[PDB]
Amino acid sequence: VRFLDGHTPAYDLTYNDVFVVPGRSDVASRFDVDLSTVDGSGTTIPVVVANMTAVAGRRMAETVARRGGIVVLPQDLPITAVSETVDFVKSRDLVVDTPVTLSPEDSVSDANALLHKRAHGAAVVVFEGRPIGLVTEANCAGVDRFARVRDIALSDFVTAPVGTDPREVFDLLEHAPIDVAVMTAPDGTLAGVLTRTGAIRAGIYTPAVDAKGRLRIAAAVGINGDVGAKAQALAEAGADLLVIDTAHGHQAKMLDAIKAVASLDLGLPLVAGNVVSAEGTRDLIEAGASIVKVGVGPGAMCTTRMMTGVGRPQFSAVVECAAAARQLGGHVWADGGVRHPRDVALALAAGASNVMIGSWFAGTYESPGDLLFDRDDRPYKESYGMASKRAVAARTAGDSSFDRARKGLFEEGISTSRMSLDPARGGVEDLLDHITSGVRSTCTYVGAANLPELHEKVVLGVQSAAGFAEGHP
Amino acid sequence: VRFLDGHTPAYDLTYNDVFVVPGRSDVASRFDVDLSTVDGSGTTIPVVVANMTAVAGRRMAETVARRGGIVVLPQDLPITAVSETVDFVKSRDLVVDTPVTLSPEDSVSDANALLHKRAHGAAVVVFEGRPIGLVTEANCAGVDRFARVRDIALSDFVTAPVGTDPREVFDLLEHAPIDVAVMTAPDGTLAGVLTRTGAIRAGIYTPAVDAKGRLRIAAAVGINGDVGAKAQALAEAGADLLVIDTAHGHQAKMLDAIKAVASLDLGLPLVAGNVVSAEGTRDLIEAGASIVKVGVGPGAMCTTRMMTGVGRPQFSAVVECAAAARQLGGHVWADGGVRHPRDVALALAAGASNVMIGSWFAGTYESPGDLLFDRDDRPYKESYGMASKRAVAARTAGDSSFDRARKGLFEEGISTSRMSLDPARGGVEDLLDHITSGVRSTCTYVGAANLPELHEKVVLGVQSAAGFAEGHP
Amino acid sequence: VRFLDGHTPAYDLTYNDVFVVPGRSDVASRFDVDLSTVDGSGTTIPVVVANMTAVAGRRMAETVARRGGIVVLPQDLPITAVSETVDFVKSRDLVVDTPVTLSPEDSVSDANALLHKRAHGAAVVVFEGRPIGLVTEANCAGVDRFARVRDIALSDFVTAPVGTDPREVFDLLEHAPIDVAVMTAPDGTLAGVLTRTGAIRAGIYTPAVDAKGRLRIAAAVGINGDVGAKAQALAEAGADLLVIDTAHGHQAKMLDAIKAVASLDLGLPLVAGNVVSAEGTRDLIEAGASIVKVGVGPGAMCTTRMMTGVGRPQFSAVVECAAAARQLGGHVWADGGVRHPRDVALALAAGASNVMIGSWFAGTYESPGDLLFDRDDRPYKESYGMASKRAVAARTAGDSSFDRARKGLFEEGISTSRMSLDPARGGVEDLLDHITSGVRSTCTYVGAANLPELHEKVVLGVQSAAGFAEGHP
Ligand SMILES: Nc1ncnc2c1ncn2[C@@H]1O[C@H](COP(=O)(O)OP(=O)(O)OP(=O)(O)O)[C@@H](O)[C@H]1O
Ligand SMILES: Nc1ncnc2c1ncn2[C@@H]1O[C@H](COP(=O)(O)OP(=O)(O)OP(=O)(O)O)[C@@H](O)[C@H]1O
Ligand SMILES: Nc1ncnc2c1ncn2[C@@H]1O[C@H](COP(=O)(O)OP(=O)(O)OP(=O)(O)O)[C@@H](O)[C@H]1O
Ligand SMILES: Nc1nc2c(ncn2[C@@H]2O[C@H](COP(=O)(O)O)[C@@H](O)[C@H]2O)c(=O)[nH]1
Ligand SMILES: Nc1nc2c(ncn2[C@@H]2O[C@H](COP(=O)(O)O)[C@@H](O)[C@H]2O)c(=O)[nH]1
Ligand SMILES: Nc1nc2c(ncn2[C@@H]2O[C@H](COP(=O)(O)O)[C@@H](O)[C@H]2O)c(=O)[nH]1
Repeated sequence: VRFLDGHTPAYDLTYNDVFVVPGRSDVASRFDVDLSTVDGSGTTIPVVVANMTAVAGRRMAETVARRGGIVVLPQDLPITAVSETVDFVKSRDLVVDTPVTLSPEDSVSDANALLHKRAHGAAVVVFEGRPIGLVTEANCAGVDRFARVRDIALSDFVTAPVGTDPREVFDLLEHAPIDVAVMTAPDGTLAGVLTRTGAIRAGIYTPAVDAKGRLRIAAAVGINGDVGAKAQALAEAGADLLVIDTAHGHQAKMLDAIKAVASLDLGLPLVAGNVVSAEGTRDLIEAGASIVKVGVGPGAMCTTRMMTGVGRPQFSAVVECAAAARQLGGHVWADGGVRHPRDVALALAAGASNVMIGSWFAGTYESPGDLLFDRDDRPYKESYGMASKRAVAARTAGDSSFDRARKGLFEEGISTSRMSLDPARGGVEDLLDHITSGVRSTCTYVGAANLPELHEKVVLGVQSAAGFAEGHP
Repeated sequence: VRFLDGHTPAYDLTYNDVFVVPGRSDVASRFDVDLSTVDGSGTTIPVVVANMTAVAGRRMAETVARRGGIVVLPQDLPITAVSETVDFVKSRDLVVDTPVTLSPEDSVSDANALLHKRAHGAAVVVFEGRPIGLVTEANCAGVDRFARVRDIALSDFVTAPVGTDPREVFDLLEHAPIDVAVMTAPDGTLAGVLTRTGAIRAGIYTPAVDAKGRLRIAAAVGINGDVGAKAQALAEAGADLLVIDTAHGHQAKMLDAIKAVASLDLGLPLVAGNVVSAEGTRDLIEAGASIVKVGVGPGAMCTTRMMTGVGRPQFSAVVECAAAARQLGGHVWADGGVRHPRDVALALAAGASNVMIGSWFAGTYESPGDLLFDRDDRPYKESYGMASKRAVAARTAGDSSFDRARKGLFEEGISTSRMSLDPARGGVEDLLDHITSGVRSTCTYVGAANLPELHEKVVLGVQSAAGFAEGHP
Repeated sequence: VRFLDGHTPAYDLTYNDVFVVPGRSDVASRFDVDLSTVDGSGTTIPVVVANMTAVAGRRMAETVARRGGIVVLPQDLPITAVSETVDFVKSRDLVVDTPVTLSPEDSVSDANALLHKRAHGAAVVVFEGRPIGLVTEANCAGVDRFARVRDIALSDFVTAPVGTDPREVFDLLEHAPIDVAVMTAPDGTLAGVLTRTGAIRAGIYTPAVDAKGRLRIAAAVGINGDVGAKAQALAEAGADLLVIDTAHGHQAKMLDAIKAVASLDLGLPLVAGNVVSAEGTRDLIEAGASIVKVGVGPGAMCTTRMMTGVGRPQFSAVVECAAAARQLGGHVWADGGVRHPRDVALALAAGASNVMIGSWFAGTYESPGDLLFDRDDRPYKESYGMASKRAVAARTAGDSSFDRARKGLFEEGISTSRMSLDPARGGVEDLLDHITSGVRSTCTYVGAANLPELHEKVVLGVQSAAGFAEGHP
């Protein structure tokens, strides 16, 4: 990357320290920019969801993959749950979404709870697999909390067979009272739902699919235990990408795990991390990793800085590591500390092929945690860290229960953070709109038609603390 | 521009980052400074009101031009509404101001709401075009909300013929209970009003007038659609200056827009923006722009930094762009981020010929928005951005409503900020006093007698965060 | 009235002091109760809107009369304004309501301000008298404040010819996105609007109409000046009922005013007030009033108690005055202090034929005042008193500016109180539902099929401060 003349500070830079200078541009429209990645992940937008139990679930995996991202399932997820999750995602339709379903005998109180597991604003009542009506949050108000859903359900709703073009479904919903269109399978049973915004998004985002045309999903593994056997099972379970994840990636045990997995010739892209140095990036690639995950310190759930003083300002870390990886034909994932679209854009400008987002996506309907409301009625969800699941552990074979608590005494605890939902647009797809709208706008400011040109053409500069505060928050 | 020895930071500077070192001065008085601009705008003070619907209305256009500034009508204002505004502004008196007018049959409730559209402190009751009385906020207190204006109006007020010397009107109002002089035409109809402060300001500010002696006014146009026809239409409506405005000015579609307008030979100064680089300043001037508008990021309504990471600290943007425009015989407007008089002074010191002020002026009586009151009953008004009216858009001809919603999903939203009024001096002329009083003081401290001498003689320095904290807020 | 054995307190009673004891009832449902009054007012529900400028506007007069009440126009309204209000009200349809109308050239900012003049939730865009679309508050969000109505209007709306059965119009709106049906005259122009609730209300409420089938309206007159001439003009302007109104009704000047209006033999029912004594009730009836208005002290804008110590608890006042009026074949209106449906029910149980409501109805969309919002955006409007418009004043002939201020020094000021709108249901018709629903339930609890039977069969008891606190607020 190029920095403005004289911008060579005596410190490393975070996302807040830098800005992009616009260049001469012939890229007319935001939609002229190609946001697809070149690192082999298969993502059509530069967004990866972090391997965190607070974020990476079956609903998140489905929703983000349909919009071109990919979700890394958290490590130490039992292999039966992995295969169960993979089969669910890869059986999802590429356009039509999976709705919340209700029994006619479910209570209004139960319906109010389940409605916010998706962003559709309505749930479908099903009897013998067939949709019989729609349930909205409005129908649940002013009625007996334990009245049956059969009573308040709306019988009249827009329906269309699955496979109908999004533009047509969009037109059917124009004068509908409810913005949900129930999609019917060939035999008349429930296929899914498509909303007007969901139909628009189908003509904006390209789904991230495997060779069979099914949604992409990824899995992560720690460097403890038998890493080759675990990675092999994940591959056999259907994962399209593997992530070898640990807190300190520049470590002998991580180099072993990469070689053990690379030697199995699984044929999937191999991500490994995390490191913040060019030396660590090189060693991990030479061990057989095609993609290096970068980030030690910036994570929202990461207390490494205050515990150990170890860390690195993320933007500087991504610049040095992406340069090192590109010299060797590899790629870099910017992992941790992403709070705003500009963070994604700056990480791509810095040379990352993909940006990994964790805590930000906990504050969405589709994240696995329960929807909560703080003192001020504001909706939120809690993000929490993976703790010891990212740490190196000695062999617990033949471990006294004394030793179990001995090793547990020093191990990092699970910290918590409140992630509030946008009171208007609380779905993860709204944040993808947020993110990709910003990055597309960055490319038009830079003069780039795609992500490769963004990193090639970007001009960057450094600002003081008052510099970041320019504009509107 | 000269900086103190060794002040060569490794970053770009905002207005907060710099200060002016006083020089040796023989400039005797604040009033001996000449604030006229040399850029062909015609302003006699370096103040331009931004092309924003939240600020640039006809009341603002009249009031600012009479005091030497100029207002840029926002782009996409219908041409018929442009013509009414220009005709209203150019029919105003150069000394006497247009008051709020009331019918005798208006309700006290309506009168009370209309009083704050101006800063005179009284509205004039009119019958067949002639003044019959004055209405004040105090006359509206304690009366029935729907009593008629005729019952609370004062029939005793100071009156004088239009053209009376401001000095004499000032003396006629010395012992008047109401500080409003009602000015009449020879046939007795209302010509306007003049307060004691308005009489003082006539001897301080030079109106910005056209060749025919009528108040100056500008109009903005976006680079979408037919820019040439729109620009010509604005010229025929009577615009004294054209502003070709877009968020990213350094792109092909702007360069072609400037050329299409320049080749029509409309005979008006052409402004184009926004850019923040020397390369952009040169490319806009080469395409035919006479003035370059500078500012990407600093706008109080601008979310570009947080959305895209794109932007540049405004002070460094102006220094680099003013130098580039000067070598080509051009000029630079400093657009965005002005909150205090020092920002205007520093922008001029950096080499700008003129300073475009936006959201700050929304918090005035004369701005188009309604006067609001917060939880503490403080008066304020909402500023809001122009949003997609500054953005590039592909041709929308024959677009389906699906395609309309598609492009609409990613378009910039209208952000909102609250601009509080000074509970004492809430008129835009009070801000103009504030702004120009400080810019005149800056020149006396520097030793300059005019705006060019300010840029030539200024010595600047860089400070830390604590450096700005010195003094009083 | 009958009181429980031993309930003979040594004090007079407010509405909070008494409770109704259920009796044995054969009344099937609320709808079997006949709520029409027998005092000659013509109301079909026992609701009269007070003669107060904060409440009794033309929109209130139309809305309340269509639902069976009547509105008393405030005294001292110029006779020309009286005539226009009567003509407007008497030209309204008995079923279809008058909507808020907008031009396509109106601003969005003016649109959502005019929307709250009615409870429909939509305004009708009119082009040459023909309905071309609807504007909702949702359409005003997210667009430029000064955009035109043309840009946000919805061209799709349910329409039907005026005179269509309310049940049919109700069905046409079942699946409509907007709950407003645009009613058209045979030539296609806008006849009015009807909502699903508006159609329902047409089957519950009987419009209060004159002999020609036009909506009823009343007007008030003070006892100063030439009362006979004032009352004659109000009758010729079309008033269906006259209210002679003064703070202290038991005085010689009021008795003279009644005899002067009675001797004109205008043929209209004559209300006179206010008194709280049996002797006052008899003297006003014997002077020629057919209805005595009862209430000194309880009005929400009334500061009589704190200024003078004069006043009477309203329940005992009504009980004593209704009984005295009954012996002379007259009727009593309960004027002042109504805050809840219970107060209406208790006033009727006490023997009032009608209940006058003031400040409570100021907190509705249809009241004349502007809609306001407090610190928390909670909607409200201000109610204010009529003050000196209810007071005796000597002839102002030969009044020096000194004499005007002498009499104004002791004049009653205009008291103010904030009446909050119910955030769910802000129209006055929803309060009519609230009021008449409770009064109908009171009748079924007492076993009465109508208002006379309510007063004949009711059993009352007295409670302490803790007794009122029973139940839910
Ligand atoms: N057997 C398991 N052991 C440990 N963690 C599990 C197991 N099964 C699921 N999880 C975790 O529980 C969370 C819930 O995700 P999961 O995929 O089960 O569903 P989801 O996306 O929340 O959707 P739904 O609400 O429909 O179940 C995730 O963090 C997942 O990793
Ligand atoms: N026809 C129109 N279409 C869109 N915007 C308009 C139109 N007419 C005016 N505006 C906008 O409305 C705002 C106020 O315009 P106007 O000319 O009324 O100014 P003003 O000073 O507020 O005048 P006044 O207060 O006397 O009505 C400005 O933002 C202007 O751009
Ligand atoms: N000429 C007048 N003098 C004094 N008070 C008046 C006069 N005309 C109307 N009012 C008062 O103004 C209030 C509103 O009256 P009305 O509803 O007729 O006004 P409007 O302006 O036609 O209504 P809207 O706000 O619905 O347009 C009432 O309190 C009424 O008594
Ligand atoms: N130190 C630490 N880092 C964590 C933990 N859980 C996740 N992380 C890191 O933080 C990243 C997410 O960053 P975020 O998007 O929340 O800023 C993860 O991808 C991972 O690299 C944890 O418990 N401790
Ligand atoms: N990005 C962006 N810039 C805006 C918007 N509205 C106005 N601006 C810019 O900000 C300037 C005004 O800045 P202000 O004086 O309000 O800080 C305008 O002249 C224009 O250049 C908007 O919605 N978005
Ligand atoms: N003392 C007094 N009574 C008033 C005033 N305005 C209205 N009233 C009385 O109060 C009644 C309304 O009572 P409310 O329904 O507001 O409690 C009116 O009908 C009238 O009798 C005022 O300013 N002073």
